This record gives sequence, structure tokens and C-alpha cells, in this order.
Amino acid sequence: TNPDASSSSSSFAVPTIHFKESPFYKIQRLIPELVMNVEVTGGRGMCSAKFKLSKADYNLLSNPNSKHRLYLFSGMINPLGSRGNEPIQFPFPNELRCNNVQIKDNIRGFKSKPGTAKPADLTPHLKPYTQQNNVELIYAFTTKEYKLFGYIVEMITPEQLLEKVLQHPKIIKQATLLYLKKTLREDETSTIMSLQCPISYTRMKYPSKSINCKHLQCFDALWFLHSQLQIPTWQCPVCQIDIALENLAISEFVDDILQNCQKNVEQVELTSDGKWTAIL
Ligand SMILES: [Zn+2]
Repeated sequence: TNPDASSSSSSFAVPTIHFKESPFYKIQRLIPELVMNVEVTGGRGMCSAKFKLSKADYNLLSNPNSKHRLYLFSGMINPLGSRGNEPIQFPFPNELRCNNVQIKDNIRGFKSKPGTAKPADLTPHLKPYTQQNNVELIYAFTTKEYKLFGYIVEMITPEQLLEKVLQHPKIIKQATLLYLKKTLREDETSTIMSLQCPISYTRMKYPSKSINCKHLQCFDALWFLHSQLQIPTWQCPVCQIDIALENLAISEFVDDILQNCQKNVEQVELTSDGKWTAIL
């Protein structure tokens, strides 16, 4: 069922499913055979799939230090939101098996997300190159339909992403100075700023914040990213606002003080001027 006389995607039929992305993994290839459907049943039900890894595929996954993995995703055919921004959601309760082994809902990070809300790592249970693989999802008591996909994804590392932040135009000193003055105006002067990260409670090494952040206090981009990988909130640790990876930049002002202060100083006194002095 679909409109024969149209013009664009806006007017067609069945928006293609696209799982909400994470900067920690990148969907690279779809293993075609690994596509199952979960039906509506008041009892038990299951879907299986058999697939053999091609030459090109088995590779990325093989190597001992390979940043590639085979993830199984699940989403609803009729989600609350949009299929174009599909939430990862497996039916509950369920039991996933790969080549007769049960797959614990444990992957790299995302430890804050229950198992039904994150992809499943099939990789450590694949059979050798030339040898069919079997995946089986056992579910029960489903009121909605779900569709699963098998994707070879590339693990993106916290330090790799840090590189993207360092390669992003920093927040130049002039900006910080203008803010520091706008700040110091509303009074009843100097402000005390910490060189410590709110995330690590340790000396910062990569001072940062969203360019959208209205505050002097930065946080360590490395810790922020290691924190997001485990507990994906994507919220500033200081002002709690929503921040996107692309808007994360190093603060040149804070970086300067940090790269020119005694390894044991934990705070710095700032004057309307813009100059600073370590608080020993
Ligand atoms: Zn902020």
C-alpha cells in the first residue's frame, strides 16, 4: 500500500528503520541473513537465523586487536517515536543464543542501560570462518512486533573521540574574558575557578565544555567521554544541559592556566582583568 503519485520521501510508505546513533560505535555493514521478526504472541515464540561470514566480513571481527564487532539490534515495527530515530529495544523477557550459547546482555559500555535497551555482542561466539552460524531469539508475551538486524560495527574509542574534540576550534581566550567580565559585573571583585575536574575530582588535562555552556568551569574531555561510554547521559557535569559531541571544545583560557601552573595548585583566582594567580 503506497501513493503512486508522489514527489519525495515525505510522501511514500513505511519510513526505513534507523537506530539512534552513539558516537561509540559506527554501523558499517549489514549481515543480510541476520534479519528476524518478533511476532505478537501470548505465549512463547522465537526467531532464528543461519548465516556464514563471508571473506570480507569474518576479517574485521577476527584479529586480536580488531575494533570491529557483530552487534544485534532490535526495535519495534511501530515505535512510540519515529522509525527514523529508532530506540534500541528488545522484547522482554527474552533469551538470546548464538551457536547454542546464551549471550549475556553485556557489551563494551552502556552499563546504565538495561539489556533490552542496547545491542547484543554476538562476536565472541561466532564459529570459524567456513562454518554456518546460528542465532536464536526466544521471546514471550509480546504485544508489539519487533525487527532485529545484525550489523558489523566499528568500536569507536573514548580517546579517538577526544581527538575530534581537540581538532575542534577551541573556545578562544577573548570569549572567556568577555564572559568573565559579564559575570563579575552582577555583584552586591574576583572569582575562584578550579583546575580540578568535576568528573574525576583530579587535575584536568583537557579542559572543556559545550560552546553552548554558560559558565567558566570546564571538565575533563577524556573523563567526560569515558563516563558517557559507561553511562550515556550526554549532559554537562557542571550545568546539566544537553550537549552534543560536535559542540565539545577545549577551553584555551583554562588550558593556558593549566599548562602554566604548579602541578599541585587546585584553584586559581581570576580578576576582571583576566590575569590569574594560583591559590597556594
Ligand atoms: Zn555546561
